[PDB]
Amino acid sequence: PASTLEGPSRPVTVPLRGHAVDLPDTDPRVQRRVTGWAPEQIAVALSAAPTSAWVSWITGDFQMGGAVKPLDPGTVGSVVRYGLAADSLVREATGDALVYSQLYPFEGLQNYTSGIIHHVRLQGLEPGTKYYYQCGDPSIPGAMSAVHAFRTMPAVGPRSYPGRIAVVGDLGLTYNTTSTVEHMASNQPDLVLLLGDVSYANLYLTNGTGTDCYSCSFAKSTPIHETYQPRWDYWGRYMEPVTSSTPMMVVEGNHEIEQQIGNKTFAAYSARFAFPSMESESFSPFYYSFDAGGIHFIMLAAYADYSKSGEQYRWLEKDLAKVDRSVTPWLVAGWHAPWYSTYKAHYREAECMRVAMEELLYSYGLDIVFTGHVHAYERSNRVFNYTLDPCGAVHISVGDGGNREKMATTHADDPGRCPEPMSTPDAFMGGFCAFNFTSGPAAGSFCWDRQPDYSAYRESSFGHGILEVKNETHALWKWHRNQDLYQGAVGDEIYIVREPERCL
Ligand SMILES: *[C@@H]1O[C@H](CO)[C@@H](O[C@@H]2O[C@H](CO)[C@@H](O)[C@H](O)[C@H]2NC(C)=O)[C@H](O)[C@H]1NC(C)=O
Ligand SMILES: *[C@@H]1O[C@H](CO)[C@@H](O)[C@H](O)[C@H]1NC(C)=O
Ligand SMILES: *[C@@H]1O[C@H](CO)[C@@H](O)[C@H](O)[C@H]1NC(C)=O
Ligand SMILES: *[C@@H]1O[C@H](CO)[C@@H](O)[C@H](O)[C@H]1NC(C)=O
Ligand SMILES: *[C@@H]1O[C@H](CO)[C@@H](O)[C@H](O)[C@H]1NC(C)=O
Ligand SMILES: *[C@@H]1O[C@H](CO)[C@@H](O)[C@H](O)[C@H]1NC(C)=O
Ligand SMILES: [Fe+3]
Ligand SMILES: [Fe+3]
Repeated sequence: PASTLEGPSRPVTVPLRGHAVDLPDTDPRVQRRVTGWAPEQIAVALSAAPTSAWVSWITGDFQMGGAVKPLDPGTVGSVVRYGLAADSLVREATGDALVYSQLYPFEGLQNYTSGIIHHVRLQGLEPGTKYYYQCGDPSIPGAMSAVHAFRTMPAVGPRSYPGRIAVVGDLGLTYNTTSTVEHMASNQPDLVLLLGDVSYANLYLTNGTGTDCYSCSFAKSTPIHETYQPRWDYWGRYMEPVTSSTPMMVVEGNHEIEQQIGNKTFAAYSARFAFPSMESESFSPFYYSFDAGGIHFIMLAAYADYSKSGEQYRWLEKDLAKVDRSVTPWLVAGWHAPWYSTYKAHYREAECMRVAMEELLYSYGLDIVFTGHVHAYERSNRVFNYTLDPCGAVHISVGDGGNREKMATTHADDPGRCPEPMSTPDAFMGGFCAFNFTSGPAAGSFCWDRQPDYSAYRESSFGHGILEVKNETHALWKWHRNQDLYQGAVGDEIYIVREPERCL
């Protein structure tokens, strides 16, 4: 495959090629397969260091409709027994239980409240080591899970890396999602990054009717942007074969906003997943950091204040200042909204985040950015501030996970498709920062009239990516399209080569 060491490649656009259908609530993989308080939706997450990890799960069925009565989380304990062999779970950790609700005070809308969610942090783990575990409440008969196992990240060091890191976004829960996940699992990743837009529960009215496009269908006829929270539970149940054995790090996208009573947002996202918020001192579910071998990962919030005056930015400055490149040679970031996508969908939508944060990240030698949000695949050439730059990060966007919303197919540079600038900014975060270019081929315009030179590859197909960091300077990136099922199929592949003596 090619290498970034060669400089930028001439842009490639894959010519455009069905329907994407949500899994029904009759699918056996989304049905409740346990009873009483037995654990379901079991998921592992990393802590900030390889020597610790989170185990999470839910006990009890949710409640949808009628007079929901939130469960008392104190009625079911939070216990993980673990050890180095399946028959010797001699260590114990205890954790926290909580519930969340999704409440709408409008006639005809239905309410929701969850089962009891549990989060337990395992401490004192060996890096690179397989741990067996059971979770649940031993004091309740039948309320302990089956034995599962996961492997911690390798120790932090310049020649110590997880073998394969899967990268996906905007999964939703369609049959195309199952293809994405089946492709990914067959590549046996050591770690999964989910770059926002998880269940797409907000494509449903509270009465269970879904659409491919909420604005198109329900915006003018509903008092709020509704959700059907059971889609989250279906998603967690479907994903358990992956999450119970492979650590998954999630960061929020716009579909997690899910505004409800009293302006409350992100309830399901903030409650359902474990994040290394305390350990990375972000103290926020929306952004955080962690090490996986010699890679320092930063997950940033496109949907929390990212301005230079804000708390996330101050945290990010502190987090970057602590990075020691002789210990973690790689610096990799993920967030939901791409900064350099060339599709019409969400074109320049997160520009204010780029203007706020790009220079800081460039000054610290950010190597790679992963995003979702755009329902297509794109890889940029090394770029900084809309300029090809040998020290600029590679920006890769894999928001093509298979949800039921339309694929991004039109490009902003397509004839007649350049959007009106005032229509582009994210309305949730506000501001407008997307001015016409002042230099380069597109100077004086809002869009190019051809594929921008900082776009290396773009293709409107569903899929997932795998990152194989090899050593201090080389990493192999491969993106796999869902419609290819033959052994070894690869849609896009590149060696990302860092040059720290040049750039830092
Ligand atoms: C870091 O990893 C890269 C990729 O595996 C190494 O580059 C390869 O080295 C082998 C043996 O010399 C060659 O056959 C390959 O063609 C190289 N691939 C590329 C893209 O360059 C590199 O040698 C490693 N560097 C160190 C210090 O270990
Ligand atoms: C849903 O919860 C809201 C807020 O508590 C409440 O106003 C409303 O009556 C509830 N709806 C139903 C059908 O109970
Ligand atoms: C989604 O899955 C369906 C059914 O398997 C398939 O026909 C369709 O081509 C897939 N969509 C894309 C964009 O690959
Ligand atoms: C849900 O409510 C919408 C709008 O009132 C309605 O059009 C739709 O048919 C309802 N779905 C069900 C299953 O009742
Ligand atoms: C990015 O490009 C614009 C226009 O050239 C420039 O005004 C701005 O200062 C640049 N931002 C940087 C270098 O951070
Ligand atoms: C910016 O570029 C667009 C075309 O892409 C053009 O229509 C518009 O007038 C320009 N605005 C300014 C202030 O130059
Ligand atoms: Fe999405
Ligand atoms: Fe999105």
